[PDB]
Amino acid sequence: VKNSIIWFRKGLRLHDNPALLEACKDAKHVYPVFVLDPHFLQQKVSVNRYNFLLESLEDLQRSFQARGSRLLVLRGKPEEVFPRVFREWGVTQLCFEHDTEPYAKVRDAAVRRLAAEAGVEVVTPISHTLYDTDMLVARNGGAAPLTMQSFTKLVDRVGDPPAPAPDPPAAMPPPAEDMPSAAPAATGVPTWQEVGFKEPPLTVFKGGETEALARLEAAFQDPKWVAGFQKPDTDPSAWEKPATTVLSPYLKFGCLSARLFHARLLEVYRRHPAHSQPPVSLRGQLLWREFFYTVGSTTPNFHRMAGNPVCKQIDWDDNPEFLAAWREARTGFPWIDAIMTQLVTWGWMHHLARHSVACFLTRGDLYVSWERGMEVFEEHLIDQDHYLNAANWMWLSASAFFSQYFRVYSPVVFGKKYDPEGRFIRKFLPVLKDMPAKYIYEPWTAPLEVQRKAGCVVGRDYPAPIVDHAVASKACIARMAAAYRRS
Ligand SMILES: Cc1cc2nc3c(=O)[nH]c(=O)nc-3n(C[C@H](O)[C@H](O)[C@H](O)COP(=O)(O)OP(=O)(O)OC[C@H]3O[C@@H](n4cnc5c(N)ncnc54)[C@H](O)[C@@H]3O)c2cc1C
Ligand SMILES: [Cl-]
Repeated sequence: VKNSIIWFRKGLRLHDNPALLEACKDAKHVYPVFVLDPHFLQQKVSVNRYNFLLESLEDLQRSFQARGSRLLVLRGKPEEVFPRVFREWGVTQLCFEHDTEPYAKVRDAAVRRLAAEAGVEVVTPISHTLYDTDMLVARNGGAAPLTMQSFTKLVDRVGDPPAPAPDPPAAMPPPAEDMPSAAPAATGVPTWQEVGFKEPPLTVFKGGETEALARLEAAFQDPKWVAGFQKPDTDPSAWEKPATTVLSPYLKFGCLSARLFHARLLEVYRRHPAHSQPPVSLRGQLLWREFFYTVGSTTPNFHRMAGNPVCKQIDWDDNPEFLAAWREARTGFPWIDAIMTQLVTWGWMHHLARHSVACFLTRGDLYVSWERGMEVFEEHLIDQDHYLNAANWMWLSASAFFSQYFRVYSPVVFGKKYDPEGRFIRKFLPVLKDMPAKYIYEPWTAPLEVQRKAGCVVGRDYPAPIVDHAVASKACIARMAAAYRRS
């Protein structure tokens, strides 16, 4: 008989899951499996992103139960768990979504050889990206495009991405009964308290395929907003109703299919002939993701500076004090500190909010390496994506793709143009709640009388700015210009 495993790593969803469909075809028993490392914290990861993952597993668990099945959360390392459950469960086929991350290639290669010795067939469809990324490289003559313009012409020549896969059947082949490694007490979905975290999560975005689909339909409620979407024109200070889709954590974990997203976009574009075009359109935002996945997966050492062929070698400063003040949201610039507080509380900021804090840390003010700021983002972002976090940090640091280092965002003026009252600031920096609007971006410039009346004395309740922006930005521009000419 056929007994199959569907191995979840990314692609935490039932819609558009070709790996799940194949595992279910002609199957007598299907084992939906997620492999959890119970020592991961004992090694980095915030409770916000890890709880997002656990909520995504709880959602998968309810979905299989409605279909007569059960999600199995195995504890241990994949290289030590799969050889046991291959023989115990009589597995003949193993299915999982293709992954191009560096650790995934080493892990998945080790699993294929273990499956070959057990006589297990391995099926690995591509569904986390719009296209076969290796196909795009081969169609471009054997090298990935390094600009969004040439990448967009490539995908236009390739055509539409594959259509989303049909939904799985209403009833699934359940796991076999009384298998020891499938014992419910050892395969349940753990809570965040049980895995090691001591403080609760504060994010407002719930994990799961159900929440992903609900947020998707909410974005498509107004087809005019979808068709006219222009990413650079969106509001970074909007927090009650975020100006973008906030689908990034669901696309990172695969709770939402990129192909489903793309297919819904085309349906709206076909009825709206004046819809925006790449790179600013909503479809263009999925192409930025596809672009960075394509380049990073074919570039060695893509997440680092050294050994990276596309990353410029700049001698960033090693200033632990500047990094600590930026990390702890005590730069003294309320716009910067409010975004860094949103990072640690919500785990998600608007794209242009990330521009402000990334520029301030790197090429704009503090001249700290983008690798250090990345490590802070990787800890707290619920949408932390290896290739996307890498590429945009190199972009914002003028180390790759972006080279206009004379464009330096002001930590004072940038947010005032969208939000002159400082509503975003007052929400995440409630110490400045009573500061009049005239000084909320520059609290150090307020007379001492108003500081006392607002209960926020600079230097006692809120810190003074760690740098003068005019002085620091001038120095960084002059050092970036020297770096670009000594190449
Ligand atoms: C320093 C820095 C680090 C970043 N790190 C990440 C990260 O780890 N994970 C991440 O998903 N995005 C990252 N981005 C991109 C961007 O900030 C988010 O993708 C976006 O703001 C998420 O909001 P949204 O889902 O509403 O995006 P939308 O505007 O609705 O775009 C829809 C989708 O397109 C993709 N996308 C949008 N902008 C980009 C972009 N610039 N590059 C690549 N893909 C994009 C995402 O998958 C997103 O979900 C980073 C940007 C900066 C400046
Ligand atoms: Cl500006």
